[PDB]
Amino acid sequence: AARRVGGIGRRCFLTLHCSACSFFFQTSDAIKLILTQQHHILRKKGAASKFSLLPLADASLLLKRRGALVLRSLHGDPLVGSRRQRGEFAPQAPTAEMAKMLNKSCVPCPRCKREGRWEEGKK
Amino acid sequence: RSGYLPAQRFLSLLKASPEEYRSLLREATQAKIVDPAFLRVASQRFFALSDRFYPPEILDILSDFASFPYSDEALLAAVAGRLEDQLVEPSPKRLAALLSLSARLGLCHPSIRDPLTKHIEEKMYAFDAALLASLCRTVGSLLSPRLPLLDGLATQAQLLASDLRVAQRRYIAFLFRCLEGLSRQRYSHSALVDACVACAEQHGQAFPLHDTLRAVASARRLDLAGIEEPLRRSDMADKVNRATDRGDQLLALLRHLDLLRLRDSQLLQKVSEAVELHSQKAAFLATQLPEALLHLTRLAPADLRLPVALLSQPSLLAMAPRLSAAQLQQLLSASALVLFQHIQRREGGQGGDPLISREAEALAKTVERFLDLLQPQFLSLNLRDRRALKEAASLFLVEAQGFALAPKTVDFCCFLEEADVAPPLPLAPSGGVDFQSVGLVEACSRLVLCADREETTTCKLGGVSTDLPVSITPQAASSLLLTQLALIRRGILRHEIQ
Amino acid sequence: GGVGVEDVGRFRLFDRHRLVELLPEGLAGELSRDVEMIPSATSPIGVMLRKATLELQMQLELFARVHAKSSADTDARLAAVQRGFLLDGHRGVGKSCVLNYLIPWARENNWLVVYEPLPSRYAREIGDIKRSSAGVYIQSSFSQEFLERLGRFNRRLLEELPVARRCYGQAALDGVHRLYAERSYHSLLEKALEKDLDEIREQRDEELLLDSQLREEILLARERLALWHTYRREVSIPSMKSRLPNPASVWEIAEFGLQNEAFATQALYEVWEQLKKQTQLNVLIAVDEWNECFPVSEYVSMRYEGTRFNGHIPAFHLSTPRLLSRFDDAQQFQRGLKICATSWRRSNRRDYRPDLLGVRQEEIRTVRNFSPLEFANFVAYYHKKKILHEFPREKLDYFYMLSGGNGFQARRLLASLY
Amino acid sequence: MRRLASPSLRRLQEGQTPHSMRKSAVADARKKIFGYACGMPGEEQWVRPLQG
Amino acid sequence: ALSAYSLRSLIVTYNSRNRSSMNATIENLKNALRWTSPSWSPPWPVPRRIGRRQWRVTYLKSPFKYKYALRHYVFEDHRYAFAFYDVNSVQEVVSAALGAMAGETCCSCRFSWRFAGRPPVSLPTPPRLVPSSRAASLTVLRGHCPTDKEFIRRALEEEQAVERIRKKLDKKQLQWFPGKTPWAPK
Amino acid sequence: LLDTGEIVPGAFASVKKVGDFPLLPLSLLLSRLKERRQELLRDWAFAREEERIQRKIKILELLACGGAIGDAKRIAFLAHADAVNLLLLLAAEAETLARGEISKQEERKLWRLKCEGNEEKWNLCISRLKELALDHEDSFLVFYAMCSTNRFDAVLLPALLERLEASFFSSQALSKPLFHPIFEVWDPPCESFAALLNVLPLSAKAVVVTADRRSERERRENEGWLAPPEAPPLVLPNWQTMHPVDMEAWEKKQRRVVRTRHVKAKVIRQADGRKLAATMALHGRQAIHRDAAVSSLVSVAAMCASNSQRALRGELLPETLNLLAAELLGRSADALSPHLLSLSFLLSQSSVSLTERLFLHLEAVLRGWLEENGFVETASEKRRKASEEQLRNLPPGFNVFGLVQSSPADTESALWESRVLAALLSSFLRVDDYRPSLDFVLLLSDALRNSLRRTAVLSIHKKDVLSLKETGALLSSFATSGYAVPPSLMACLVEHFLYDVDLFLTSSPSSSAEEAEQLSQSFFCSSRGRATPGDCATLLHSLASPSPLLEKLRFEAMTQAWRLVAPVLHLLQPPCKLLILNSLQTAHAPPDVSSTAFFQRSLETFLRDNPDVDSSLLGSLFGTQGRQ
RNA sequence: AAGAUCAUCGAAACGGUAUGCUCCUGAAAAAAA
RNA sequence: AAAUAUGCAAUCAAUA
RNA sequence: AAGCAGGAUGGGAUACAAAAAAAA
Ligand SMILES: Nc1ncnc2c1ncn2[C@@H]1O[C@H](COP(=O)(O)OP(=O)(O)OP(=O)(O)O)[C@@H](O)[C@H]1O
Ligand SMILES: [Mg+2]
Ligand SMILES: [Zn+2]
Repeated sequence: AARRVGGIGRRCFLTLHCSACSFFFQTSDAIKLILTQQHHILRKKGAASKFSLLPLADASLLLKRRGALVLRSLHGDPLVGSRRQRGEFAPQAPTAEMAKMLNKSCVPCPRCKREGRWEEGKK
Repeated sequence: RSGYLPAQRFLSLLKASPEEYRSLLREATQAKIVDPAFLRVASQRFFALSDRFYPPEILDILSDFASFPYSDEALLAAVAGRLEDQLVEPSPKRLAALLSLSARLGLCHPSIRDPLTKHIEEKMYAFDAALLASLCRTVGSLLSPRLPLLDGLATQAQLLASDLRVAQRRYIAFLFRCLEGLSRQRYSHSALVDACVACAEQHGQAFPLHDTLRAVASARRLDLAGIEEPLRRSDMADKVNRATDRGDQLLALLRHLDLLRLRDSQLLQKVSEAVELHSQKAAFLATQLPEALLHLTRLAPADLRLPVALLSQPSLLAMAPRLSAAQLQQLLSASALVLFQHIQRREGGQGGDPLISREAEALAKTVERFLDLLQPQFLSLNLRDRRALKEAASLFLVEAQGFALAPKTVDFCCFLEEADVAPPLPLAPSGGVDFQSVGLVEACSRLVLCADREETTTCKLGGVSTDLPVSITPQAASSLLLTQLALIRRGILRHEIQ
Repeated sequence: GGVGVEDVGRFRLFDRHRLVELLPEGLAGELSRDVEMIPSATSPIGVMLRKATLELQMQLELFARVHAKSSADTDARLAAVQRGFLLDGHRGVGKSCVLNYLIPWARENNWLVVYEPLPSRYAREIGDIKRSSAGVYIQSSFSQEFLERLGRFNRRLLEELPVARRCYGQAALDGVHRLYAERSYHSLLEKALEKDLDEIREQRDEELLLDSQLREEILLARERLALWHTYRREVSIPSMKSRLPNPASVWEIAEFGLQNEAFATQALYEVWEQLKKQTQLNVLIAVDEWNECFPVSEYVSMRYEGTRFNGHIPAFHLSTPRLLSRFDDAQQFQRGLKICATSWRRSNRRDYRPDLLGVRQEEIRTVRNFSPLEFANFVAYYHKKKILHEFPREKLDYFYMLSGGNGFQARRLLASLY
Repeated sequence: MRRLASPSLRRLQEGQTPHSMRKSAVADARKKIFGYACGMPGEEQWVRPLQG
Repeated sequence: ALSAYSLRSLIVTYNSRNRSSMNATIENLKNALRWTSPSWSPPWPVPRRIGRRQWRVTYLKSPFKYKYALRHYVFEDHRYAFAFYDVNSVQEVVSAALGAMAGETCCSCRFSWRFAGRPPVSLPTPPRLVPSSRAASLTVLRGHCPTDKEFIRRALEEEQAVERIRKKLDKKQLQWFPGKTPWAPK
Repeated sequence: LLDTGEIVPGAFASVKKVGDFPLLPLSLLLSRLKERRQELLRDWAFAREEERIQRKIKILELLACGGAIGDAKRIAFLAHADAVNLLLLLAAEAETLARGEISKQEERKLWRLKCEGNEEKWNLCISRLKELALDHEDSFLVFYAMCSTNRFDAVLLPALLERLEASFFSSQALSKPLFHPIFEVWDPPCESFAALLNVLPLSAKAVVVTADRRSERERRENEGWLAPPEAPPLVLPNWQTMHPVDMEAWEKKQRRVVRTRHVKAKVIRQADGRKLAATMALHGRQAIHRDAAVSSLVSVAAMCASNSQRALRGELLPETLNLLAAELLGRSADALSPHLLSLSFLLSQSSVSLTERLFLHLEAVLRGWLEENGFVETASEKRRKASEEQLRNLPPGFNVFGLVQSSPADTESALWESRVLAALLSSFLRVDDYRPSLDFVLLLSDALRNSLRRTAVLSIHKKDVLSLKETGALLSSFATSGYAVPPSLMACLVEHFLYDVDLFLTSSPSSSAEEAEQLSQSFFCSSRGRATPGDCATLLHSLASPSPLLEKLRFEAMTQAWRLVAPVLHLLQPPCKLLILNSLQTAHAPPDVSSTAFFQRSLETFLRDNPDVDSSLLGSLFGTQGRQ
């Protein structure tokens, strides 16, 4: 409890969960899953700007700094902003935005391979 | 404490969450009294709350519903909606359970069947011995099962038998269970039949009574070259004597014969003699006789006088009030079967000696007594029991109003005819019927779908004539004729039977 | 004479040597710390009797009576508790002391007890690991140590117990079932079968209406099933029965596992299967810190990279914690019960949901803070053993209120101040 | 009359799951009642108040 | 139906910059209510005092250098709320509330218009019980709000619920950089 | 003792079994105190001990042989010791009272007057005790007196149980000697509070384990009335005490910090007997042994019944039920005949593995008992003796469908026999795992019908008419079992209902509907304790669900029920209103009631309040035939 | 909120100047080891 | 004990 | 086997296939 990462209230501003199962992860994992599941997203949608991000579908490429830095650029620091963003203006959870993006992309849940769901927080 | 639990449960069902709905459904399943209106409300609530359940919870709800046979459009729609979620990454156990539940609940529809059939066909290899036997039984029970599915089941059974080859007992049991399941839907297969024949030849003596009966039934259904004939040279007399010595074994043998639809003259005569000898004991009358008589009547013994004597035994009538309502319903169903057989024999459809006026009067008196005793116990019965009672009352009224009954008996039979039992969805082939333009009508105790050299033995009841096959079972024929009469009463006349 | 409902809150005294012999695996909870507090090196050690302990003793006695009646006859088993028990509550209530009191009683009454006070030792201590195709990580040294700890007391009972040949020869190297091991390799099979089916289709095409189409489909499906089964048979899983085909007793399997490091996990799992499918003695699987098996272990792997685990391996994926984390297997157990206790020394209870693990609310026993009488008995015992120095009788209620009756709080406060 | 097929069953042929239908209806209601602030590019300029 | 709406509550919050001005406004409101024409009592509202707010601006004491000499300019505000319930004399109440203001005092008015919906269905006289054949053979306090206490309770509960909803919505929708959504082109 | 001086492990291998002790009457205890007067006096820092001895001497003088404590006006001004002594004296007097021709009649009238005075004094003493806060000894004495007199108060008992639990679990439970002199003649002699509570009879243990602990609002809600929670208090500021604009000056002129931020602590319930109840449940479970008596097995069954709380946690309750069922199955029919009503009533609530066989054995025992006692002159005497035995063997502090735990002329005997038979039939029909055969059902129904016909009304004050409470209980049991009520017994019950409602109307002590609502509320008032809207709804449902298809009686009963429930229909639980409407919209119902304007308005309002309820289904629910 | 309580790993395992990749603001904080 | 699963500020009960 | 003004650390399981009287 001294340094437990939930606060006293067990806040999970970055956690996301699937309502179809008990699977849950965070925003960085969601971004990684989105980059890995481009083929499914592109197939559902259906040299070119559309496929420009395909190279990032490789696990080894992402593990390499060449891909890790791209991952960290895409997934910035939602909990870090300007210094004036304090008190009543502290950052809020972007879990809603991430869930909306995932649902619109129709990315599949790793544990149940569903299509929708992916509510905010942790179930 | 001074409140009506059924009403409280009804209002909770109207306003309950998924967990509360599951608890209410379990309470209803385990409760004594069953309310068809409550079941309809539960089905509607399940359809409303379908999206809020998981695959396992949906399976549990389906099993709870199947506990008391019941289904409807709401349940069918919910199952169709959640079938894809159920079948995402399915297990062989889940596939078998879904197939069995669909067969039991009558959810015969292209949407509910085609994906399940495809998944079972693809994962045919994953199934083990017990799951494969369950699938074989379910497919045999089903209507117009796919030839590729049947062949896959046969190949899997043959391969598992080869892999396997106490041990002899298990091998014989698995082989002949699969063989009977496949023979219920006769078709052309070679390897499994050859393996079964070889096993019978090798271990004919090791066959227990139940396995021998299963082998005989499968051979008769499939018109095989010969399997029973090796089993004949096995001294089955000792096995039959052991089975008939004890009443419990006698009831087990009767149940097995009824399940296998086996009608052998010698076995039926020996079973009838055993039942008559055991009827002297009070225990057999109170426990086994009510169901043993029904099983015998369903097996249709050649001599109809013996069941009449057993039903009209004075001590049986004396002990009738102590019997449970289920036993009274079973006795009434046996009486209805006897009456139908007598009617067919007298009309010429069947062959043999019809009951004489003496036996007719005795049967009428027994039926009147049983109905009078059951009338104050009608609610203490399941939906299946109520449907069987309704069919029996329909037959009795067709015989009498169209054998005489008291005015109270006639009134009770009319009430049974006019009563609601909530018949479940029917079983029909998926491909043949164009379900997109069909409706359901409650006829007698069954739901009938309405669209807007084989010797054809005929049966008649109340003014109907059908070109039914040679081997039509008594209860099935009686139920079909009663359903046709109910349709005529409703207003539907064009009836097609295949 | 025995123990009555009026004896709750009093201490049973054990000789130190007898207690050590009865519990060779070590005392559960922190009773060792109280023993260390005790100045004298020869005075007997006392353990208090609580309501939960008494009720569990009654449950075990009913189970023993029912199973003894069944064995003598060889319905009743339905009237005896199955599965087992879960001990839960606040830190320091005495959950581990309940087991400390029970397990010696069961062993004295001839119960085969598989007792683990520190399940976290197999997830936090240093030891080599190896991954299998199933997904379980093998801990050969830890499995050997666990077998040795089991044999410290259960050697003679294991020797007496016969071996079930039907059960023997089914566990894989990592301990998982042979069927699960087979399933683990189904992907490469599937690929090979696809290649073979393509080749056979090419052969058929070289050889070459609705009836013909359906006949071809049926024949191809049958050939696919035959090839599937042939490849499944071809798949192989090493078995210990090859080296040890006829083990006279389960202790022979245990000794073989101890002697061979490559088969320690398999031997332990076979012993577990025998304990499941045994009907000669009453079995009790006791775990003190059962909740410590689930949290992540000190082991780190690249196959658990992410914010959920940050590269740590979940402890219940390791061989011994995975074996010890199962609770529903007590149903599979015929003549055995499973008692598991929780611990919150490291992490708080928080939203603890044992139902997800598979424990029903009927199987949960709650142990709470000492009542005033139990606290007074505890302090009197401490004074008699001389742990405390000149504790006045006037501050008993004051210190009870200060400590809230919690055992840990009372112990630490009394040691610090007196 | 009691038609076996239901409107949900008829709709299921197209591929509209009940969960998807519920979510689509909820989203349509929310867009009708609240607005079209879907965070599209350039929406910050329009949502940002002026200060002239 | 506009003709059916009732003024459930009217809460006037006088905001003043001077205690004397606030007291003058309160006395004027009291006097206005004391002369209201129509058991019957004047529409006395329920007083509700609100705290005092302050603000500061800090400056140096010198025109050049000497940063350690500083001066503080402190401002004050006062707020006082009076609530009328089940207001029938809307014109009289509004006139009194607006004419009570004195000096620079301003007022913020909080109106609630309630519609009761479909009227409850009238139940006729219940059937009478008759013996059977067997039997045959054999406001007051001055200065207090005159409205119903339960009515006031319901109004207060509704007010608290709407206040909670407003706080939740405002806190969720608050931003330091308005118009920015995460991962959108910044 | 081993070589190390440690007790052998065989001395801890088993858990002891608990016994039972008789409930010594307070009259006997007082007589023993009087006999031992001199001995105790001779047997009996320094100032404290002298004060204690003097108080003991005074208490002995008061309780045993020595403006008095028996002053009605000054009863409300008594201390704890005086109040408890007065309660014990009143209990002893009540026990003693319970246990030419003109002169005899006058003596009987004087005895009745004395009993009424004793009851009034008991009520006053109970009120004074509720006002006061009692110590542990006082609480134990009050509880023992209440158990002995079978006089339980729904408000006083929980406090006594809390005090008993606190004293039991106190650190001084086994060390502090008892002070009251009455404990010096206790059998067995207990020198500690824990010892005394362990000695307590199994009946007292069952009482403490099954204390009701419910509020009047909850009781009304269960009975069928809508009882919303009381609104929390509100204080509205007034113009006469409005806060000044300048609160800084007000705060400065104050001596202390009068006002602060809102901080209010709320009392949280702390195990009000829920630990002592578990301890006594464990005592009861351990009390199950072959040497135990049925008079103790009944108490164990009461402990293991539904109860106010689940004293036994998890598998402890099913296992205790199974053990008790096995023990009962192991007894003969003679040992179970005295205890049939209580055992059946307690065990019909639970459903365990052995419940079916146990209830079959009890059915056989009851079949024998009916014939033995002549329930199928001398026969009347046998029935009277059987009813007296059953009601006397009913354990103290317990209720069976309204049957009190005391003794029950021909009409009164027939009425009590009918009550007992109805309770037995309900208990046997409620069971879930056991379904009585039609033969047994008809036997019991015919016996009850014969008793009712023997009753006065079929062949007078309110005590001579079967209660609508029992009628509704029996009808609900019949409806849930699945057997239609026999026409003869149904007609007898309908006649009883009509007679009692008519008697109430005759003896009853702008307002178009206020008078009707007042009449209905008086009829259903807790004071009478004979009617309930739920009972009326069950009666209407039973009438609407007769044997599948006399009529005059059915219509009259339905009209009377509708008249009784209509004025307060809006003040009932939605389930009750739904049941009423469904029963009254059946085919076997008076068309006039379903056509009255009031009924239509009530139905429309109920439909509006419950949109999910289809109007068509009304009249064809819960197993009824619609009027279509 | 931290410094907490509790409970682990533990001594330059301190220190964080320095260093191209990344993030925030803004029209603009660029290049670069 | 079938109650809870327990860290604290700088505003608000005249309203959380 | 630390007579410590250090540093770092504070992750519970879930939608799953492991112990292999009714045509019921
Ligand atoms: N029955 C008992 N006899 C003696 N001491 C006891 C008993 N119960 C508790 N204690 C004391 O209280 C503490 C018991 O610690 P224990 O490990 O048993 O607690 P726990 O409930 O298992 O907690 P944790 O969550 O830390 O695992 C020790 O201080 C022990 O001295
Ligand atoms: Mg512990
Ligand atoms: Zn998912």
